[PDB]
Amino acid sequence: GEIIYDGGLSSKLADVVDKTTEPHNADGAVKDGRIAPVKLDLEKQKLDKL
Amino acid sequence: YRPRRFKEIEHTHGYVYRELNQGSLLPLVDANLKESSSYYFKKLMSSIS
Amino acid sequence: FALAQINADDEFIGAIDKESAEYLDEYATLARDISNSLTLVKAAFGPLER
Repeated sequence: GEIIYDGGLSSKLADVVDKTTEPHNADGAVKDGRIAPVKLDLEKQKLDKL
Repeated sequence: YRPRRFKEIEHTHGYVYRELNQGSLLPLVDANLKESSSYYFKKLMSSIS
Repeated sequence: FALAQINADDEFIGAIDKESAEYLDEYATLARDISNSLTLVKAAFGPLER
């Protein structure tokens, strides 16, 4: 017989990144107008620039 | 604030070596600083252009 | 009479001064070295005579 329903394109609720991500603000449907998080070089084991 | 998660293996079988001694700056600070203050002030000004 | 204009707009990211914050954090490293060096010398040499 004629095929009425044979699978199809399936929507996914969420995607999951398999790579480690740097901290970030929202850049999707919600866009954050504030400055991106500031990355500071702290907790240095050996002395430098002092 | 919270820390980011490591790999799953590191959370199950992971061990780290850490030292808990913060120390103090008092031994270097506790002195007569009259003579060395001028030399310190010169370095302090050069830190910021 | 000739008072130079000092501008530090590029130094500040919002309200955070990255250079000053990183410079101050190095004193914590120096504190650890001072205490560890003093203890190590005390145990190795003990009381001193002249």
